Amino acid sequence: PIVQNLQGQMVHQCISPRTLNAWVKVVEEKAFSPEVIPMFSALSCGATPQDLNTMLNTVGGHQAAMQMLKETIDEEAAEWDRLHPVIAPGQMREPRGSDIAGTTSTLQEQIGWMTHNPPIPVGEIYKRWIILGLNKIVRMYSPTSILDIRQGPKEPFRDYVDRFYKTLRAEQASQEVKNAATETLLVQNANPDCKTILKALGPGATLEEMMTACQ
Amino acid sequence: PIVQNLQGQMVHQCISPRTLNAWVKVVEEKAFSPEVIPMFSALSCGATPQDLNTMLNTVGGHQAAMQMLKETIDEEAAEWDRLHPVPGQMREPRGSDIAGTTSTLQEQIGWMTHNPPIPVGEIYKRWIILGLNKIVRMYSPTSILDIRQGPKEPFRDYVDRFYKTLRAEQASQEVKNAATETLLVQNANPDCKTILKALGPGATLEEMMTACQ
Amino acid sequence: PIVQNLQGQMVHQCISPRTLNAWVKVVEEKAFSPEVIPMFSALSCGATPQDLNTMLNTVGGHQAAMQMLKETIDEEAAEWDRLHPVIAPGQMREPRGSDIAGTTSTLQEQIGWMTHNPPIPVGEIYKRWIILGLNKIVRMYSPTSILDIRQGPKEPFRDYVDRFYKTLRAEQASQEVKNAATETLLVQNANPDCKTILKALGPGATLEEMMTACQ
Amino acid sequence: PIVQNLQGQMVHQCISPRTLNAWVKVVEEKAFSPEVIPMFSALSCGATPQDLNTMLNTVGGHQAAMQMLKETIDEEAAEWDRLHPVPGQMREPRGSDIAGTTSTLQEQIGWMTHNPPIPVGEIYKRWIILGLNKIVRMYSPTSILDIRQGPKEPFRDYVDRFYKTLRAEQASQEVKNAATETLLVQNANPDCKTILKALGPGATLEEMMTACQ
Amino acid sequence: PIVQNLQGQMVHQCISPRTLNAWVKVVEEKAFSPEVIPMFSALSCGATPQDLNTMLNTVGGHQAAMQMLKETIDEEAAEWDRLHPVPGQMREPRGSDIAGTTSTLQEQIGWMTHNPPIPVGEIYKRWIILGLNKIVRMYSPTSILDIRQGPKEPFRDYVDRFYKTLRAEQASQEVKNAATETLLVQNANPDCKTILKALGPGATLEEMMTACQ
Amino acid sequence: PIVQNLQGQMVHQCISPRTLNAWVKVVEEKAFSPEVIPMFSALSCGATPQDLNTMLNTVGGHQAAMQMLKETIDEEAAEWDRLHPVIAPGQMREPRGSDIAGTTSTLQEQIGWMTHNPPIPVGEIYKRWIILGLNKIVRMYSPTSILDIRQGPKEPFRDYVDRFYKTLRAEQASQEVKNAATETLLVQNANPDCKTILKALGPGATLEEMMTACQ
Ligand SMILES: [Cl-]
Ligand SMILES: [Cl-]
Ligand SMILES: [Cl-]
Ligand SMILES: [Cl-]
Ligand SMILES: [Cl-]
Ligand SMILES: [Cl-]
Ligand SMILES: [Cl-]
Ligand SMILES: [Cl-]
Ligand SMILES: [Cl-]
Ligand SMILES: [Cl-]
Ligand SMILES: [Cl-]
Ligand SMILES: [Cl-]
Ligand SMILES: [Cl-]
Ligand SMILES: [Cl-]
Ligand SMILES: [Cl-]
Ligand SMILES: [Cl-]
Ligand SMILES: [Cl-]
Ligand SMILES: [Cl-]
Ligand SMILES: [Cl-]
Ligand SMILES: [Cl-]
Ligand SMILES: [Cl-]
Ligand SMILES: [Cl-]
Ligand SMILES: [Cl-]
Ligand SMILES: [Cl-]
Ligand SMILES: [Cl-]
Ligand SMILES: [Cl-]
Ligand SMILES: [Cl-]
Ligand SMILES: [Cl-]
Ligand SMILES: [Cl-]
Ligand SMILES: [Cl-]
Ligand SMILES: [Cl-]
Ligand SMILES: [Cl-]
Ligand SMILES: [Cl-]
Ligand SMILES: [Cl-]
Ligand SMILES: [Cl-]
Ligand SMILES: [Cl-]
Repeated sequence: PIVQNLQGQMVHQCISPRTLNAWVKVVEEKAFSPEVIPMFSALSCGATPQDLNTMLNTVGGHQAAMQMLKETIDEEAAEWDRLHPVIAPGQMREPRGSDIAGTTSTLQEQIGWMTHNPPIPVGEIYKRWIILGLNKIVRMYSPTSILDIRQGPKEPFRDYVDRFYKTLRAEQASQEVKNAATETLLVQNANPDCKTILKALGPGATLEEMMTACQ
Repeated sequence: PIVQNLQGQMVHQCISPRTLNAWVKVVEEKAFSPEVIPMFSALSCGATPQDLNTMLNTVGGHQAAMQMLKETIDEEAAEWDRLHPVPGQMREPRGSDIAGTTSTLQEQIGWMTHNPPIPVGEIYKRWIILGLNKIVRMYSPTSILDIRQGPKEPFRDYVDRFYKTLRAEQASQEVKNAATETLLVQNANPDCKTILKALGPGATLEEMMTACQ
Repeated sequence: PIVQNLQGQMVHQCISPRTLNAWVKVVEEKAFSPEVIPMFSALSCGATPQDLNTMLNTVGGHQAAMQMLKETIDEEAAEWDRLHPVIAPGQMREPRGSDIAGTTSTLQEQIGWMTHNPPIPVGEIYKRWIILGLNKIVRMYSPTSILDIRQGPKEPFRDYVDRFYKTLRAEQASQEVKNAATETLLVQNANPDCKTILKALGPGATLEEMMTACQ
Repeated sequence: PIVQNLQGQMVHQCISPRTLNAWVKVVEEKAFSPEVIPMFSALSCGATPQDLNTMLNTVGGHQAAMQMLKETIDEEAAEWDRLHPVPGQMREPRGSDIAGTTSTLQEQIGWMTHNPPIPVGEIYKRWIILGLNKIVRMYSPTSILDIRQGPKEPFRDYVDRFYKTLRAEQASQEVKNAATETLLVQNANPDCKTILKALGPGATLEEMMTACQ
Repeated sequence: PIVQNLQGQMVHQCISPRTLNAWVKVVEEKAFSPEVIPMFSALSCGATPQDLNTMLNTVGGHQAAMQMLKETIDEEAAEWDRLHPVPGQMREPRGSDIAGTTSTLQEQIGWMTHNPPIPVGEIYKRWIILGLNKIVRMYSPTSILDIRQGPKEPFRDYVDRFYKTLRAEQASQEVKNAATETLLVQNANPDCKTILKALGPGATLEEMMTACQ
Repeated sequence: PIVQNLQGQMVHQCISPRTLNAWVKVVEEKAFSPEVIPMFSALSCGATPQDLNTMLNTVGGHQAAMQMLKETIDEEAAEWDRLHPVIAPGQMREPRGSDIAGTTSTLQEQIGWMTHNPPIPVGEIYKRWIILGLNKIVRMYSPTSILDIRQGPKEPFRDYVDRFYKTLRAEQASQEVKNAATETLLVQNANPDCKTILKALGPGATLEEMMTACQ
């Protein structure tokens, strides 16, 4: 990554063994459960494109996912090139999409862009592309559709709501989209005894109020 | 977070793998037992709003709780906006800026390291902990009225259950100290209750626990 | 905690994940065995009152103990207020007992007292109160009285002495008090075959000499 | 390794216990699965040739692989020597100097921190990774031609096996993207193959995986 | 401990959780096996007397041993006092000051960082290690005279037991090297003893172990 | 160890708990398998003689080995004394063999030699002696001779080669010595079906070529 030294300059630092292992382990244990994405983002704080490729490439298995991600990255890189078409001796060159993705750029080139004044934040740009690709994989690999999340006849309302919002989260539902699904489905698919209670609360009931009423 | 480096300057630092994993593991093992809140607060020492959202978002499962929390945050942001309406100069934070959803990391650092600081990390953390406390209370399984000492239950074990329940119900510290002379005695088993009655008013918890040992 | 930076000033530092987990784990594993107190003291090196409350509050369970500790702290805070009764714009205010205990003072107020010249060491004062309370809990929760520690007919003298001084330690026995109990009980409650041997050594026998003689 | 300290200077640092153990554990658990190579590269960030030899030498077992690697290193050193023939002044590195067997740590630091640097650590690492890639390929157990979707095998699981095998066989990224329209369809089971045929040319992998879900 | 910071100054640092846990775990797993002493010494690198008492006091159990240690410390403190009788100026340490029971941390730092230093941490550690060595010897279960090679016991295994026992009995290094020609042969089984006799005097341990392999 | 500070001076640093435990654990788990030596060397980076003795002395068990190592060290120290026979107030004294081995020298004496201009690298000299002794122990404790490594009738050629070069490594075989053993034994002791294949490749076949041909 790039970190700040004591002088106040942004300098390169090796990716740590703890960072490397943490990312490998979370994929091993959680695959593409939705909470892996914020973990990838946090573990890749300050990452160069090289560091981002290191993290992706240290994943063994899930190679269908990793190949889909490459295809998403190539699409995003192709769009970058469409909007930013691109040498003076000793001067900074403009990055291509594949430079941002770390496959045609050197580490020192990446550092130069990231620490430039103003910076070309190739690490942040690449990370956005990766997360776009990971979000498609999370959505693709969700085992449940929200329409099939119905409360069981003896299922605690709390457990049903957990499934409902887990499923919705895997869908990358906006707050707009998440609120539409709740309004359309949450009460309507609660079990009969809980459903009558929630209707009395009205459309303005908070989730907290609904969960208290059906406990 | 924003921490002071070894030279005296306040600088941004990445959240560490250790911090990230500690928070995930605490929720996995303890869910929303009350002691998870002080752990969240300490693990988020110096957090920017971005760091706080990272910690919340790295939790898998418990999405009913996480959605209630989001709703609490939105209420607090709306109250912030009600009290604080809004080249190269610094903008005032709205509620969604404090909550990290409409503000950038560099903007959050700008507010936090401003002179004087706008401590958006601390403000957001207060909102989050307000929401976590409501979750703790909702997921508290027992009322203090149903914690009664079993006929052969050691008084120490009963007192442990009583004050565990009280903490999850989030009785004030005053009610915790006051229940020592009222409800704690009333729900003791007959043999110990007779002993506690003889102690008279004003017995400390230590004195009650010694007397029913 | 408060640590020294490279300039030589005492500055605040976040409590570490390793510190936080170490304290939680030792209570989980050892409860109020006597050696937990020196571990609490060492893990709270340089702690602010806020850090001390964090450590106590991260304990789940043992809430009888934690409530007894609160009562001890309130007593000590009440005595502080009795001896130190207590605003100029921009100036340091004198701490109340509840300020030392971290419930009515801010972190920046605590730092100001701790780093003042001369310091008001509110962290050290509060820690003393906590350890006073923990010592009462260790003593209360000891399963054995020293009068019931007698050497078994086939028990190795070493194992008996281990039980004897474990029990005495839980009692918070002074060195004065610890020596009186040894003189009163250790030989007198050794088993007959070992007891005759130790009497011959006389009252000046070291423990080492007694343990060698009864092996 | 050679890293920049908190003041801006490039200095030698001991390889850490954490780095040492991570590398040993990765080989123990994964042997020469392809993802071990990027892990070796990152764990050897900033390595001197001495550090690289330390990491290789701390591996127990797999000595057939380690001997093949030594032979690959010797070939690369010979090609280096073919292209680069050789008081108080700095000497030029031979292949065995780059590989750390005839050069001292202080000489390696001298080359790496020279202006301009002779990056013997990076050169040696390239040779090593060339040798590790040959080991990965040799120890690849299956040909891509034998990865065929089972009649009830989920298409996702088959695609995982297909691209795992392709990676171990070290098909180029072009061949990986090209096989999506050719071999991946051909080795699908009849039911999914009919679906993929109807998709027409140009289907992305995501589109194929959705279609056979 | 007192350590030098990254700038060159000797400063106090808190004992770390890692150090604290390592010491507790070593005693839990190994009790007073002889190799625990060098581990205690290294883990207490730079320790103040306060740190040394922390490490000793964090041990649970083994209180017979800990009481013997206290008695040894008191003897050493008394000998110190016998040899060293005692506004804003520095006071001389008594034995109980060196042992950390009557001195404050700031006083201990004052002595240790004085010019010239009064190294109370090192002095106390010597006393402690003197006491730990006596505990190691007392808890040594076997005499070297009872370590004899079994009729089918590999000579290497017998030599391991012999020198483990010798270390716990704390034979000098001279006696360890001298026993190679005397007791080690005498307690070997008949078949190996005949071989060792033929080797003649002056055989190294390596030569004896090869000969009885 | 001795590490560089920010000024650029070589200063003493305490050996770390992680270093201490790593060395103890690798001996517990691996004994004197050949790869333990490079681990000892790496874990003792920058070590003083005191640190080297700490590492050796924290090993419990294997005391036959540890005593052999002492004998090797004493031999090397005796040779040092033979080549370097050895006080001015406040001046550096020349180290004896036992000073290099850390038994007659203080830590501050060792630091003075190691950080002198020019340095007397007593830590590096001692480490060489220790590794010489450990190499003799690795060789002594190898369970197999290379002459007994023959390929099984159903054993994969890869597994046979692994055993062959493991055994050779434990022998401390040079590259010269290692190549002579391969030329003498590797094909000659391959099983019949694999042996005919390798002979056709000729004496210039790489190992890679031999392993491909017999898979
Ligand atoms: Cl690390
Ligand atoms: Cl994210
Ligand atoms: Cl790769
Ligand atoms: Cl690169
Ligand atoms: Cl840009
Ligand atoms: Cl609920
Ligand atoms: Cl970390
Ligand atoms: Cl809190
Ligand atoms: Cl998220
Ligand atoms: Cl953000
Ligand atoms: Cl404000
Ligand atoms: Cl009790
Ligand atoms: Cl930590
Ligand atoms: Cl204490
Ligand atoms: Cl709390
Ligand atoms: Cl506070
Ligand atoms: Cl005061
Ligand atoms: Cl004994
Ligand atoms: Cl480390
Ligand atoms: Cl790579
Ligand atoms: Cl090696
Ligand atoms: Cl070297
Ligand atoms: Cl070059
Ligand atoms: Cl799919
Ligand atoms: Cl630590
Ligand atoms: Cl020692
Ligand atoms: Cl204690
Ligand atoms: Cl003290
Ligand atoms: Cl002195
Ligand atoms: Cl042997
Ligand atoms: Cl450490
Ligand atoms: Cl080596
Ligand atoms: Cl020792
Ligand atoms: Cl020493
Ligand atoms: Cl020399
Ligand atoms: Cl093969």
